[PDB]
Amino acid sequence: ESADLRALAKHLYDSYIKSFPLTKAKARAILTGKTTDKSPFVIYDMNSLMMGEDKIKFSKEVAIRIFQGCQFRSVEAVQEITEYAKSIPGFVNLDLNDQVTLLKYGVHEIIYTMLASLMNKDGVLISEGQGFMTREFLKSLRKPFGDFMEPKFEFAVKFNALELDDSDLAIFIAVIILSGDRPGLLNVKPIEDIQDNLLQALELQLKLNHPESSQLFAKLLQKMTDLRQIVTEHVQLLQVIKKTETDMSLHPLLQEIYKDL
Ligand SMILES: CC1(COc2ccc(CC3=[SH]C(=O)NC3=O)cc2)CCCCC1
Repeated sequence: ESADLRALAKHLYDSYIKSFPLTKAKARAILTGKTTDKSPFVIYDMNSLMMGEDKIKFSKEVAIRIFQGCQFRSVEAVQEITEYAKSIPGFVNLDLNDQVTLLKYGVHEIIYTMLASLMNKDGVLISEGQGFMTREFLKSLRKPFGDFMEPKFEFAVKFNALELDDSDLAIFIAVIILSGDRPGLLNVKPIEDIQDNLLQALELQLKLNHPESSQLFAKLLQKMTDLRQIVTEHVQLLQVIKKTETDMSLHPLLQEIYKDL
């Protein structure tokens, strides 16, 4: 019955809002500076970056500070995602070692999915939207850290072209966690039973919310290829900073879900 799917769709969107402080709705409202009830401070070089603290709650180089921000932002999102994931029906019932494995492997694909909500083609919101750092300022950093964000902007523009809203994303990111082809899953079939369910919810949720978009379902499922390549590119980048920056700490949670290859 499609009516139970809808009850599932509503439950997830509700836990989504409850787990993530900055929705896509709030982000698009900040970004279209026609809604100027709260406008972002814009960082665009190092001058802007320095004044961004006379204004915003924010000798140790800048590209690394930039990056250990992106680091501890990633910690932030992982804890919001694991909280969101507990709320997915059946997920907390699963073998504990497999809870950990869906999370290990689904979380980064989910940071970059949601990173798109914060993104347009010129930059990305910062500190839960108070600030907005340009895409070029990012591109300009010290020669290694000078391109880590660049494949996110690449995916985000093409992903944001589908124009999903949060009530669509909440079901999509659930599908991502509940994959079943993650490495090392002891019992995968109950995982596939839940995802069959999430897929059905997602399919009819897109069908009802975007009824002029033939096969948005097929086209949204394809973008899962782009997340996998973002994650690999990122882990490769990550290793170069390790060696060419032996003074560069990394958070052990991030360090923990990063078991490479
Ligand atoms: C991480 C962003 C936005 O979110 C940020 C928040 C804060 C800082 C700066 C910080 S956070 C800290 O603990 N110390 C700092 O110097 C940087 C970024 C999203 C991903 C793309 C790059 C930017």
